[PDB]
Amino acid sequence: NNLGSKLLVGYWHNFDNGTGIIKLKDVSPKWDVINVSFGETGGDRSTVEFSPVYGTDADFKSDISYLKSKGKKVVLSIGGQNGVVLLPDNAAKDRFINSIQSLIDKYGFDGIDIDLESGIYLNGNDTNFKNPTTPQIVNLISAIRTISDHYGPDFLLSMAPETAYVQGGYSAYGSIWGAYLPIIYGVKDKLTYIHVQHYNAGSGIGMDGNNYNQGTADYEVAMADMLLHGFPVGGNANNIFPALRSDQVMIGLPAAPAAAPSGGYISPTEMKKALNYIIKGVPFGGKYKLSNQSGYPAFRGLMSWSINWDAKNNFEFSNNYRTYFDGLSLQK
Ligand SMILES: [Zn+2]
Ligand SMILES: [Zn+2]
Ligand SMILES: [Zn+2]
Ligand SMILES: [Zn+2]
Repeated sequence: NNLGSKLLVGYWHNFDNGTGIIKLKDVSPKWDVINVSFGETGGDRSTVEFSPVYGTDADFKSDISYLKSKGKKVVLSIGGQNGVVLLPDNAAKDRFINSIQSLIDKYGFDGIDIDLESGIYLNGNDTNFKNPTTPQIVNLISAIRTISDHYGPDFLLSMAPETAYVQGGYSAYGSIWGAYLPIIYGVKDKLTYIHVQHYNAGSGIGMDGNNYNQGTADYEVAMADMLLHGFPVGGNANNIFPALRSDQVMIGLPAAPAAAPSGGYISPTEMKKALNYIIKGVPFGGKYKLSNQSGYPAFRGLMSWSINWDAKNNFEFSNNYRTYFDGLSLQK
């Protein structure tokens, strides 16, 4: 896929929410991947649809080809308030698969991003993340594998679940708690990276059993470390969720305070402390102790909601973190 080792992945508003529309060619080159937000659904909650917020279909395709020629990736994100996906059975699953492939074919997207919240949860008795039994989860995994298999090894697959669905699995396994764990595990060989939303999250319990507060360096390290290292699920020491490759692990952050109205924004100064600890093993006097002393140098980078918020906030996120990653001189 020719993706770099330290990425900035930015969500791109296919809409004007007050922050304005940025045409694709006007997006800062500091973003490596652009997650077009969002493919949406109608009555049947399964047929995904997408139309460019500006200009014609042909021109949007051309814009995407241009970006791709510059080494960027353009990914279709599925989710948002108007992108609820429900796959209770095979019929629904097929509408989903076919509609997504049609959109990828039409616009030349490099892959898809799963940003689903509503609709995802574990049924009773669904107890094993390696072998899920909830139809929504089973069918989403199947659809994702089918789509990725359709496009081959270069297909880009990402996802942006909220913490309850991933790290929350440390506390409970059922309902929304840990509900993305089977999805992640089920598609791990196809997964390019996961960027959990470390925002609008309140607090989170680390693998050390301690509580950490969103928007702090300790919290960022504690939450990422769970995917970098793996962790016991639902208080069961014998049910360990395995580590992902470090190059599959990113952290999702708000570009500006207002990009996450319930909190989660962290200053670049504090975030760089977290990054230096995660990547280089260099501590910063925090309470959280990293699982691997020497660090996880192949940690993949940062995601942000969003490109549009970033541009409205003096490009603080993109400028700070591009410089940080560009300045790394990792040896190994
Ligand atoms: Zn939410
Ligand atoms: Zn096929
Ligand atoms: Zn949300
Ligand atoms: Zn260990």
